[PDB]
Amino acid sequence: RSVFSERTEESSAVQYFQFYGYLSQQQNMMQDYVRTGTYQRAILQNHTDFKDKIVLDVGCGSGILSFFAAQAGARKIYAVEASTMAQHAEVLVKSNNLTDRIVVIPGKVEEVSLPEQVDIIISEPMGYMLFNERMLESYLHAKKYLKPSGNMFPTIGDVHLAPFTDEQLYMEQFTKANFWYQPSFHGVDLSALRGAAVDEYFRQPVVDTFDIRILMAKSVKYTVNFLEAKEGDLHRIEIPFKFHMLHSGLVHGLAFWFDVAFIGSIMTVWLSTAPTEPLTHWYQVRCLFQSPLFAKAGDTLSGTCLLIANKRQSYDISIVAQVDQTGSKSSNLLDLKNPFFRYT
Amino acid sequence: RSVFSERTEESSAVQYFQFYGYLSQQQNMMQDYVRTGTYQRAILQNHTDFKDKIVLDVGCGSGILSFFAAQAGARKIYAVEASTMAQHAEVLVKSNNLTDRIVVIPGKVEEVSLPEQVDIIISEPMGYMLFNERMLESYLHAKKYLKPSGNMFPTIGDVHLAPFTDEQLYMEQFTKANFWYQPSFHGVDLSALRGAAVDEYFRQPVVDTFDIRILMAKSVKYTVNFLEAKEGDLHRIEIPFKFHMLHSGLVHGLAFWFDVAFIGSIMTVWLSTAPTEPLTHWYQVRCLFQSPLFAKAGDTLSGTCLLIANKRQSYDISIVAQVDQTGSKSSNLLDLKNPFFRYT
Ligand SMILES: Nc1ncnc2c1ncn2[C@@H]1O[C@H](C[C@@H](N)CC[C@H](N)C(=O)O)[C@@H](O)[C@H]1O
Ligand SMILES: Nc1ncnc2c1ncn2[C@@H]1O[C@H](C[C@@H](N)CC[C@H](N)C(=O)O)[C@@H](O)[C@H]1O
Repeated sequence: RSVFSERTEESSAVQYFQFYGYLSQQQNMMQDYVRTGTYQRAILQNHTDFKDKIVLDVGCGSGILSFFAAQAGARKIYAVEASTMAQHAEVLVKSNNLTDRIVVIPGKVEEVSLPEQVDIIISEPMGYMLFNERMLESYLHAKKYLKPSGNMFPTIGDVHLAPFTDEQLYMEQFTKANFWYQPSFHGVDLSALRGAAVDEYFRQPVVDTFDIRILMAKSVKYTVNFLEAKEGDLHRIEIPFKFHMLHSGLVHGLAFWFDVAFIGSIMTVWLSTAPTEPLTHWYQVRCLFQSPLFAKAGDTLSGTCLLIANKRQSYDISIVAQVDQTGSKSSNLLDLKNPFFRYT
Repeated sequence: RSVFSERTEESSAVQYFQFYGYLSQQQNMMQDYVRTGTYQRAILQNHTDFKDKIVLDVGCGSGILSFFAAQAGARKIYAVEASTMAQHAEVLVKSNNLTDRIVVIPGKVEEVSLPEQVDIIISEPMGYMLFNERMLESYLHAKKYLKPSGNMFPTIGDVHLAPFTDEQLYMEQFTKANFWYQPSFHGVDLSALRGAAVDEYFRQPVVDTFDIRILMAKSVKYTVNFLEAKEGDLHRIEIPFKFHMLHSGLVHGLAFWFDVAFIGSIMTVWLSTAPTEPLTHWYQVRCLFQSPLFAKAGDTLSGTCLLIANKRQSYDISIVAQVDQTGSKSSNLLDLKNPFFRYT
């Protein structure tokens, strides 16, 4: 028993760490230039937060962030990695002649032993919609190793949500589902499953990007301060919203993105996944409503987005929304574990 | 516990049956017109093999093949399905007014109880390169329920292999692996992992289609007779080959496809996934050599393809090949579980 094993189905964990054991998957993240370059910038431009310091890298993967901490002058970097990627990180530490400074520790951060407390924790634990993968909890957990007044890079995370209109995306779900609305598919009446098919498609958050013109109101922001938050704070995430509609139209759902800030002694550096910013491997995420809501400019769209952590390293998403002026309401349940990857 | 649980890692099984629980995935198979239409043809044109007979459908999914057995006049059809798709099949059986003839039985065919021995077993248990998923073993296992001189649909399966030349494919995989040849990726020397990266990328069989002109020799055929084979026969599959090269050039690997035959009392019907035939959702599969072999027209390319079943419902593929005239040899290990889907 650890904190990780207690919150995670073994079958989910096996698949998860298998995925990250692939060099190709580490490469995918590494080649996201906005991601990798911003981390390097955050670390190097805040060199005083690393110079002669003790560092923990939570989920080091290839080791890339630990190498940046080394470039910034860290004395010692504990690089923790639970997948078989830990073996490859070790190879790189030796080939880059950094054995005196980067120590790879294979295992889950919730299960390993560190020899000493650290000045600063670095990690890239963000998933889709920020919270997917539940690795933010591992990052917060790692604070048991943090010296008092130690730092976290990133320091804070902001989730943004905004209502969108996208009639073509909405309609696409019914078109797919209507495969089932055939009374004689090779002589078989499939129609009884059409509703189940619709339900299945609407349960998948949509991962892709979009034009900012689809957004119908200024975003609402939910902030997690990684210096102050406890792991338990991420088990149930309640995001109330009150959108003041800037455009009239049919609201088909809520769009999500996230930013993180590295609040260093020299400067604050932001990594944004917003649709106004260059694209990242996180794209953006949209959660559809099964019934859209009509709203006019100046109306208020109010409700709650409730994210409930599950044992498959993800979240059950519940979105309830109403147009206050008409009482028209929509209620939606989504499975963040299994998004629809729409981008092309 | 059961023959299934003994040969299968739980984490693999969970993911596998989750996949097939999706209506979208059942739809993907159902909409393969060559697949679904050829099954219907095989069954209906051999109506005497079904008329007033008892049938087992191994892995019924939506129920579609059981409906075809019903159309052909079967008295009773036991439709076994281990995913939650079984519940959707039940719905269709009721909505098609076939409750008197199709009996859905939720569970693994190696764990359920059938009330009764059967005249004929129908299944679509073919994966990529025929053997992926190890469902052919469940199909063979189901023969414990088959009456003496009962039939199997499909009855036999042929795997074809042929050498191919495709420099562009080769270079694409090598280009991706060569990400890890860089001496200064954001200042970090990745080159110590280049060999491991080549191994990983070359370990992935390539799923897509191709022009038949890339083939350098007539195919070699390996046949599995489903009437006679035992599940244990699929644990280690040894396919010797001796290709008489028709064209001179660089051999970049072996291409694989498969056919199955439904040997009925009225006629034999073939389902082919060959690159000479209309495309199916199985496409074709190519196993690259890390280093290509030069051969001249008239040379012999000889060796063995060895498929060793693993607990992740797939196979470790070993391909050893040599050009007899020069002694040039290539030895390759591939992981059929995790193919590169290139057609997308
Ligand atoms: N609980 C955990 N303990 C240790 N490592 C973990 C844990 N959870 C996730 N990881 C690893 O964290 C890494 C997360 C990656 N997104 C980041 C890799 C790398 N730090 C990079 O920035 O490129 C993966 O390699 C996971 O295997
Ligand atoms: N051991 C097993 N016991 C019961 N069902 C299985 C087993 N292995 C695989 N399956 C199911 O077999 C089905 C395989 C599909 N290729 C076929 C579905 C359907 N018969 C069709 O032809 O459309 C999936 O629905 C799996 O969930």
